Amino acid sequence: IFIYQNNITPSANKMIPTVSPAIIETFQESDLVVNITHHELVPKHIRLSDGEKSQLLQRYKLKESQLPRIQREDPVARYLGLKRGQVVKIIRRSETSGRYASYRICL
Amino acid sequence: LYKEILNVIAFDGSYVNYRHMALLVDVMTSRGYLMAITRHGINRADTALMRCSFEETVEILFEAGAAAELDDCRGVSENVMLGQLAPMGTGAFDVMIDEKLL
Amino acid sequence: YSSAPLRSVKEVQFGLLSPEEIRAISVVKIEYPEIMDESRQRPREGGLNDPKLGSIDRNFKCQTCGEGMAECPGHFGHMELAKPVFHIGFIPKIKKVCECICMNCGKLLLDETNPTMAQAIRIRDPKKRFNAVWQLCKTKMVCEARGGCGNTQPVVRKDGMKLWGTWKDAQPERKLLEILNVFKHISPEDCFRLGFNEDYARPEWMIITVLPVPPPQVRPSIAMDTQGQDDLTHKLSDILKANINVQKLEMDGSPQHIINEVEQLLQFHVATYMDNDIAGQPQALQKSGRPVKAIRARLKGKEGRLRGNLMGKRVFSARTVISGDPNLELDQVGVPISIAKTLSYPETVTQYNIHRLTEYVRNGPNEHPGAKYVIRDNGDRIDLRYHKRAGDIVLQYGWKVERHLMDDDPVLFNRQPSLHKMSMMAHRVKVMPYSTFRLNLSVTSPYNADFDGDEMNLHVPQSEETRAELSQLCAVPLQIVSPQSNKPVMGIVQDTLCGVRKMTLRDTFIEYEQVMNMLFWVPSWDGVVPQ
Amino acid sequence: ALEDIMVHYDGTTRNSLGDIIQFLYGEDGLDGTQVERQTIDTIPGSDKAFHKRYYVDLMDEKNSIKPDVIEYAADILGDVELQKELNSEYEQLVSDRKFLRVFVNGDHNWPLPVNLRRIIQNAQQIFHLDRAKASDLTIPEIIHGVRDLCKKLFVLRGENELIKEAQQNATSLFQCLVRARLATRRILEEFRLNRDAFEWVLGTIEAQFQRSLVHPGEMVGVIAAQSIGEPATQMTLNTFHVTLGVPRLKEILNVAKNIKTPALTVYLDRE
Amino acid sequence: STSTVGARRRRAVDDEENATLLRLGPEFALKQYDHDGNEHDLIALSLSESRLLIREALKARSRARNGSNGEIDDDELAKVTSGANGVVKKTLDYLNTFARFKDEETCTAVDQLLHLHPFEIAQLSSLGCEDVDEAITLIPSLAAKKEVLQRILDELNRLEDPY
Amino acid sequence: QKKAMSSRAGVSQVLNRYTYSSTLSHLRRTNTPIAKPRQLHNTHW
Amino acid sequence: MFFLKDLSLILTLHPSYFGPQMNQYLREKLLTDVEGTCTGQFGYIVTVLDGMNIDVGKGRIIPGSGSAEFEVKYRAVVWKPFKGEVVDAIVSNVSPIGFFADVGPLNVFVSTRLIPDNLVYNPSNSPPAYMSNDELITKGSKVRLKVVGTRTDVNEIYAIGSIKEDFLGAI
Amino acid sequence: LAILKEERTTTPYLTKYERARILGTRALQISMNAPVLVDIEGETDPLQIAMKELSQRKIPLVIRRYLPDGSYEDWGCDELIVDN
Amino acid sequence: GGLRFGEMERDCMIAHGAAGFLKELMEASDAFRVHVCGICGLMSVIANLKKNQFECRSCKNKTNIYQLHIPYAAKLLFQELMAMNIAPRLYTERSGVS
Ligand SMILES: [Zn+2]
Ligand SMILES: [Zn+2]
Ligand SMILES: [Zn+2]
Repeated sequence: IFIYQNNITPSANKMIPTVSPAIIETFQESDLVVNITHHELVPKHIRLSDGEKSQLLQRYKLKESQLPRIQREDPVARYLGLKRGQVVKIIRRSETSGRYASYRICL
Repeated sequence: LYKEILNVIAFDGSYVNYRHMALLVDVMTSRGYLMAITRHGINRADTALMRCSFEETVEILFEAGAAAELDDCRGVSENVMLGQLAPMGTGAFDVMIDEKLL
Repeated sequence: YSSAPLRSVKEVQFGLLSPEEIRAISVVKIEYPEIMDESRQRPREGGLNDPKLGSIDRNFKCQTCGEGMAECPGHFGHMELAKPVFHIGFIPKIKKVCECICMNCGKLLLDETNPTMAQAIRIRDPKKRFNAVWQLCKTKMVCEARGGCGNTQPVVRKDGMKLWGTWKDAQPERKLLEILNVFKHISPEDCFRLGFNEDYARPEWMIITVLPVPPPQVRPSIAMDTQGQDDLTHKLSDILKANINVQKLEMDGSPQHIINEVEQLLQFHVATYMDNDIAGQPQALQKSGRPVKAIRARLKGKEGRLRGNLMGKRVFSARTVISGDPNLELDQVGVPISIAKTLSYPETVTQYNIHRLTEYVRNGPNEHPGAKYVIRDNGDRIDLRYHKRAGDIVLQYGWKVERHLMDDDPVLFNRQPSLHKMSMMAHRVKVMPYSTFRLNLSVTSPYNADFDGDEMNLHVPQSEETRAELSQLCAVPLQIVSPQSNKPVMGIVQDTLCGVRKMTLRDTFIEYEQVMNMLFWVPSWDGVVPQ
Repeated sequence: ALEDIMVHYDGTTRNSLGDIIQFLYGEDGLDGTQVERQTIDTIPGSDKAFHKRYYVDLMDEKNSIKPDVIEYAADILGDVELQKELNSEYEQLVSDRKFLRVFVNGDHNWPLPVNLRRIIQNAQQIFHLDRAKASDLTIPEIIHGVRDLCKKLFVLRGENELIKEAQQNATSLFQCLVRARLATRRILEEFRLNRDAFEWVLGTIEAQFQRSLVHPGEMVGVIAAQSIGEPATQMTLNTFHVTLGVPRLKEILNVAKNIKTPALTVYLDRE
Repeated sequence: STSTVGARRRRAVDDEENATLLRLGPEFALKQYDHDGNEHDLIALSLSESRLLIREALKARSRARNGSNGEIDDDELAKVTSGANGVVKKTLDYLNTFARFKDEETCTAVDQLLHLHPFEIAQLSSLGCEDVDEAITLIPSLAAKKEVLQRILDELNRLEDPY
Repeated sequence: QKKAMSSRAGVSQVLNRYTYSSTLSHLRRTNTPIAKPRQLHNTHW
Repeated sequence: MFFLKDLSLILTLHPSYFGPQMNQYLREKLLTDVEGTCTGQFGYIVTVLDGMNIDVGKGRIIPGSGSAEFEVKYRAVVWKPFKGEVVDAIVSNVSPIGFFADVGPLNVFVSTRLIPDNLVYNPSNSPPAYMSNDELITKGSKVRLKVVGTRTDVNEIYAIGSIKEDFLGAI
Repeated sequence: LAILKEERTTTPYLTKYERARILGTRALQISMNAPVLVDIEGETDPLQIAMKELSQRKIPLVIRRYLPDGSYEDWGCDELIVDN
Repeated sequence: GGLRFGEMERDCMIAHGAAGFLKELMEASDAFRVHVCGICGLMSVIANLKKNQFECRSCKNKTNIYQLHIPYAAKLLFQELMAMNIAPRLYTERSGVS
């Protein structure tokens, strides 16, 4: 997790996915001054073991694609450091039931 | 997105129930980002006969016979176009005579 | 009745006609460009329309597959073009394909070898694959030698109905004729690499060799008792003629560079026929200025087949002028006798209603509580107003009778613009006099009508369930509480409202004489005058 | 854009692809028709006036149910085991009060299935209750009884947990409204319900609710689609009297990259 | 109509010739599919063995339906439990004037033995045979699937129920 | 006429005859080939 | 050659027959539509095994009218000749162009051109026969033939064949 | 496919659409000279006859409810509680 | 003529979940019996409705044939698409599953 101040070189970062299994992320400084999750509109998200996931799917009879998605370059997706294939349970307040439980897989 | 749409209905005195706006809001949102309710949106998802019944009608078919698309016929539209009962409430199931109980 | 098993479409497969198939299917060699006249004699020359295709004039004739006009869907014929042509709407892809494949050879321009290509090659999406691919191969123009012959690939551009490119000091311009051949060679795993399908639609078929000629029901003729021929039944002939001359220049003193000048014409008329609304203007008007509807014009949304004839069609229906009636239960709808005596309802004969039906039938189509058609098991119909056995007929359980709509028949009443679940509601029928649909006031705002001339459409259910479905979910009473704003959507309007106010004030008093005639008007009245 | 959206036999709102658009229609699985503007008591008012309403203290001369309300008012004063079920309860209501302040506005009026205000008013005269002679409910009768109710207000039905969770989830809000009107204090001091009445109100809340649930089949999309566009045909193209109304909705549905009025509201920091 | 338990999706011309090259229709592959959704070996039915399956069903049939010497004792069980279906009479006479056995055991035996790809195990049973040169000829699919089979061929005429 | 429909239809119509004030009106009519033009300008006084 | 294939059939049923013993009527109608049919696809449907436990499954009610649709899943005994297949039946008829034989529910015909030359068609003989240097064939006589080709027809599958090879002919 | 009479999850109540259509079907069924399982206590209009056939839960019919994935749940008209 | 049941009228019925009635686009308008091919899902079939003869040479069939009920406007939609060279195959059984 490198925290580049103004910007990294195009020659540089072109060396990230070059050391698997391990994985690396890049975060600009001026973009972490305020924790975005902290926002009013931002509801709480949550990761899911390939167990809690392989469950949601059986429990709802879903074909993975039929599940609401979330972007890899999504502000929150990055924050919790998701990956293509991981699921996320969102839990927010609802003026209809009190709390609703939605899920987004990360494409 | 919701808040903004709501404030557009509500700025007119008219009242609509959450569930409605929400559903719309949700449909635009779910595929990952902000899919617009336009020829360049929903009418561009993995939904051929269907999307063909709105805006790009013909080319939508052309590049459909081109890549040889297969249509479920799971869309309300397909069935209307076919003249079959569509999987809509009343048709979202089957009705069979139980000989045993008969 | 058709012995063949009855089924419903559970899947639709799209693709492009392989020339060999069109040939297969065709029942007409279609060589001549005229219609019929065996030298003025009316018939149908073995040349154009019906050289075995469908038919006109109420003549079973149609390759003995009889059926005459109604029952006989059309029958396709074909036409061997003199030289390969571009399918007007695919000209875009046909071009983007070449931009991605090499000529003189015919294979991809980026193999698993190129990394950025692997990726594109893994993108599972018949469309975004062929998308990402082209975004790559449109740059490299050297058939690098794996496969061989690095002949430089030209940069292609669109000029009207022809694809041309330059090979490079200073270029060298040539007009790509040739293409089809290259495509045919394109590898099978390659069709698939691009957005294709080896079975249903191979890249090559985007170019037409043998043209599929659609039959009469498609381009019907309209005689004036005198000629009368459809629009398409012309640009078929315009094409046919542009084909004839071509060939008769390739088997005679063929001035090889004065033929192409005549090939471009056929390419055009065939562009026309299917599409006649393009970039390179030349509207291609029919003698008179008339634009000439291209097949694709018949489809363009709204008015055009898809949105005009399928997502909505004219349909046992009636419409006239509304005026409200303050003495009709909320859910009723007064229908002018005239109309009830016109709209019928197929009620099968049953030992519960035989007695009443045999009466309604004798009554004839001109007495109101009557009927107008009796249909025996033998799929045939008796017209209750002519048949010499009009008043005769004694029914048979199982026969169906078409009776006049009667009081308490559920029917769909509506007023468009139909933007509500409530713009259409099922009402109890009440046959009444005078030429107008008489609806209740409180059921006014749902349709949003007034009586300054406003008209209303009425539809009549036809099955025993159709009706039920209309009364169990669309009945006006079920509609009183609107889901859109979780509150009712019909209240007390005008007079009734205005007055209900007055009548309420402490100052409003009524004496016995009237307090009685008032209690009488309440139908449910317990029959007890309150202290 | 919503044609093919319809509640499914499992209570999922999906389309012609099975793609789940909503796991429980409206985030509760309720049919708008059966819903009315109720007022969640708990939320509004002072901490002082709150307590004086739902608080019951059997271990106290001044904060106990006077034996003129209950039929065991004196034989109940001081019971430690009862004052505990009475805590579970009062401790709950407080969890609510703080959980509802979901609505940072404080506005306690919201659309909620099963109209409890009336449902009780029906008991009111069905058994003719006097604002004088005492009820006949064990404190367990009331408290325990409202818990057994919550158990039958089923929306989703699944056997497993993820489902059973959704159950509790998409319900909650209701339950709070439920407790709010079925706190021992109110149920006895406000609407003197007999033992009989209570068993009726309860039974009805339950029944009513079950009817108020959405029906799988409900062609939901076309519904909300219109429900939204309809109250739009009734607006003016004008943006007079920030870009709003007709053109705005337009602006939005288009997911415009350059709205006429962009503007942006920022609030100071806490202090 | 009446379709089998092999529902393939014929998506938009590949049915080679039928020969004793053991290339039976696609509807009779060595691997057909059971009604319960299981995999099951084809069902070879040499004559006589066929004559039994038939006689047995026509019987437990004329049972719940009431809930040259055999040429007759079979013509009767017919005009009662049969559509009343000439094809069967023929398939029964023929299957009874050529059946090579009589006892459900003598038939069990042949099978407990012979059991090659189903068609063979049957042809060998319903067709008289002496030499291998002969069997390998009237059953041209064998040839290299069993050295000159001769033993077995004998063991048949040895259990070849008398007539 | 010809392959020139690229003209304007409207010029010359079928004179009204429902009422007298109908006919007068019809003759004193103006057209304008196609939110601001439709307005009643001042100059219109 | 005889097989036991696991088929199924669909029958629509008018509401009239919605009595207490319905299972019964479907079953008996099943038989009227299967036992005796013939498709080149499935061959000769001749007999339905294990009647008693026939499978009906619940049937669905067609929307327009009232009938119920049942997918009856059974199992039966069938027989469909293959090319190159070898069997033997009783000679049925016999002309100048050859003779027809009957193997079960079938009739395979042998051409005077698909026999051994030294066997000529007999002129005035009763019943008309064929003479060999030693053999004599007529109606009655049993023949073992080889099915060269097969033609699928109406509700009957006929074929052709020869006895020009070895080990074929009378027995 | 399938789904035991057990582990059945859908509503034990009858959707307005189910009832509407059941009565629908059974109604025309009767008008098709079908056989009735009640006492036409003088009734003659099929939908009425069927409405009765409902209140006495003697309408031999089964609703095969489909799930988005493709599986189903069978329920008899007798079972299905008919609140509405 | 007859009053049109245009799109908007469609919509509503669909909102009502009035499945059958809406299906009844068919009974009150188009409807039509076309004969498809079990193989090349087309409206080719030469159905001489009497002597039963069905066929569809080119695909040379006389055995696997189906009859269907669709709105003639639609039958036309297809004939049209074909003459534009696109092939709307009509299949009576799902093979792709899901
Ligand atoms: Zn024809
Ligand atoms: Zn090359
Ligand atoms: Zn075909």
